[PDB]
Amino acid sequence: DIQMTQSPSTLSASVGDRVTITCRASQSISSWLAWYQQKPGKAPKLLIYKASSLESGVPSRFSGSGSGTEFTLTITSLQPDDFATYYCQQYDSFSWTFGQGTKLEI
Amino acid sequence: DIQMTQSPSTLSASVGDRVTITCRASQSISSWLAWYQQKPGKAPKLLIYKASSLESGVPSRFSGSGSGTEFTLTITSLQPDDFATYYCQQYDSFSWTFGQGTKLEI
Amino acid sequence: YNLAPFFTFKCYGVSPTKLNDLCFTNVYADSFVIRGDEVRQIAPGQTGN
Amino acid sequence: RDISTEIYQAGNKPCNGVAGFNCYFPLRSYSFRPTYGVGHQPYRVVVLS
Amino acid sequence: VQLVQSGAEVKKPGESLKISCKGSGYSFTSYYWIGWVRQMPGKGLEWMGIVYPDDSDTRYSPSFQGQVTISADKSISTAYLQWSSLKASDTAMYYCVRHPGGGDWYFDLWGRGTLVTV
Amino acid sequence: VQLVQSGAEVKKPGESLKISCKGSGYSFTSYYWIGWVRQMPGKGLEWMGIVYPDDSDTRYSPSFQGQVTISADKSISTAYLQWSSLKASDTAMYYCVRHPGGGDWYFDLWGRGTLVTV
Repeated sequence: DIQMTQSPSTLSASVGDRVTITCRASQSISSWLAWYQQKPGKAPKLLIYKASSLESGVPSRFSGSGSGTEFTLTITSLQPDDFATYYCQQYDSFSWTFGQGTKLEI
Repeated sequence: DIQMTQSPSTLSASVGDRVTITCRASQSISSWLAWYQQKPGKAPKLLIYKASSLESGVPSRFSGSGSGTEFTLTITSLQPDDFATYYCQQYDSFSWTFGQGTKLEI
Repeated sequence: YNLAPFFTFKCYGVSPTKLNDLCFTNVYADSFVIRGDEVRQIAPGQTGN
Repeated sequence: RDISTEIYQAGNKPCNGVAGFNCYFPLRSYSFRPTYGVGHQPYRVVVLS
Repeated sequence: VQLVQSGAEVKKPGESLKISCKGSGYSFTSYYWIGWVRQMPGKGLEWMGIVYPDDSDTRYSPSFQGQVTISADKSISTAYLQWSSLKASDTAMYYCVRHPGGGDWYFDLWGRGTLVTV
Repeated sequence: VQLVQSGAEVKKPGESLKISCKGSGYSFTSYYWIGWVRQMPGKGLEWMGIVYPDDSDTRYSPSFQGQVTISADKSISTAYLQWSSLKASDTAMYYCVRHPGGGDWYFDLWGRGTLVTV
């Protein structure tokens, strides 16, 4: 059971800022992390798969990077809808595990 | 084909009486007998399966017993619901056959 | 290999290079003319008019 | 184990990524799909030597 | 969780006819054996046949073998009883039935019935 | 290309709980792994299990294995999450999720959600 730690637990940044979120793995995964947008009371929507490519319907402002244990999710310019919970999950091996989640505030 | 003979052809009894319909098979059929009840103008209703186990939604007063050639369907107390034709169907072997039937009457 | 500048030579069950090394029991050549976008339709298990 | 990615220079003339006639990439994708038949469905092979 | 059967059809002898029954309210319809049982008016129940909708496998009774044609379509979960050249004796109620698999071959569900009149 | 889940419902402890997810808008529905994810109130997502509708193969997380039973009705393109012995810990909102094939094991499609409170 690969363990994911997502830092920071909560982040507050002004609109238009660049925000970075770190997902750390207990053991190395070969670029098999996925990033999801969950708005309050909503279904998580896939942004990023393979930690590099982004899902259709996701603007280019959202981006991802990293490999191995360390992965990063970055927004260059924030938007009102952008602020919400973010999740990272490994799919390198089964018994898939999610991150705790990062709540984004203005 | 296994032949089911059902006795008696017509039986008349009052409400609250106890009746014991009998069904006999040409060959031994273990406990693979089903007892059905059909009201006139209505589809038959499964009452007994495995020759002793009542179908769900059927009054508990119905009971079945016997194995091999002899099979007994016993009703402790009769009601107007109980007054309908009764059939015995063997499902031990293919080419399934039904008994001639018993016309339970007031 | 001298037929047209950019011919599409697509072999199923064999290799383009290996054809000269093989013996064939029965050979049939089927010739027709189609639109270019419909060329991909000429393949095993494809959908098109 | 061969991990060569160089273009196969089948022709005597050079094939440096030209991908023309007698010039082609060595590795081809399986393109597995569940719709394929059992023969074409993927099989995982472990060889214990 | 019950079977819906088509309305009564009246035809003169010598005409082809097909009677349809579709189960509804229960899952895995194609994996339940669906049968036809004939009851002559004022007579005992007679099992006609059974069909497996998933693979269209039929096991007719010897009495009705070579005469009825029971088939099924899993797309609409509907079992069809096709009778060709209706004879005079072919004037009886037809019940669509469902019975479970395994050792439990008893007809737990019965259709309302069709008044086929010839 | 959506997954419609059963309506959110409230049940007392000890009852049998069944949640239905039907997939629409994409062909070959039986060939897509369909799974369930649990979100506790004020908690992160927890993957629970997946099923292959064609062959009914099931995979479970170690925590949820045995506790849950996940099934697939391929005939009606549906997946069911079945819980026995509902308890207070069994209070969360559940997502029906779809997997792409091959080596991509993220959840590309998510259902609207099914809150269950005990």
